[PDB]
Formats: sequence, C-alpha cells, structure tokens
Amino acid sequence: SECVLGQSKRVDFCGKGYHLMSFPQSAPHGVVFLHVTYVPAQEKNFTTA
Amino acid sequence: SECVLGQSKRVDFCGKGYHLMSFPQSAPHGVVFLHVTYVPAQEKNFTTA
Repeated sequence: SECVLGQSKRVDFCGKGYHLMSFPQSAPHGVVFLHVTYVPAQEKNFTTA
Repeated sequence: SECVLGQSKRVDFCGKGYHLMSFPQSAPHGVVFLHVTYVPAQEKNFTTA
C-alpha cells in the first residue's frame, strides 16, 4: 500500500537510500518487490557559513 | 531506522511532542532510546481573520 501506491518518506523502509518507486512480482506463496532507489555518488569538500 | 537515521513526522511515535533527534544506548538484553523533543511553552491570545 505504501511503497507501490505512492512514495514513502520513511527512512530505510522501501529499500536502502532515497525511495523513488517499486514494482511487484508474484512467486509461489510469496511476493517479490523491486525497489528503485537514489544514491549520491561523488563528494566534494567546501567551506560554509 | 526511523527515529535515529533521520527525522520522523509520525505523531507521538518518537516521543511526545515534535521530534528533533534521538540517541541509542545499550542495556542487558535491550536498548534505551533518548528522544529530544520540542514543546511550546507560553501562549498568548489574539484576534484573527
């Protein structure tokens, strides 16, 4: 109800990283969720005030 | 996952009042959470439109 039919703001609920969307798949006596997540890559130093 | 690694918008979940942050502490066969919360103090009447 939460990951698929909308976007979830809960941290580390709909997969690791920031959540974008999800897709369901059936399986014998179970479900498989494919989460699509957003992750920052390359950091850079800076001076702030 | 929610209170510590982020800020939770759920009401009365990460302690009473508006939530700011939390800290974990170990204990024999358990955990202890220290929640830091924000509470308004002194009310004043006003007329609104």
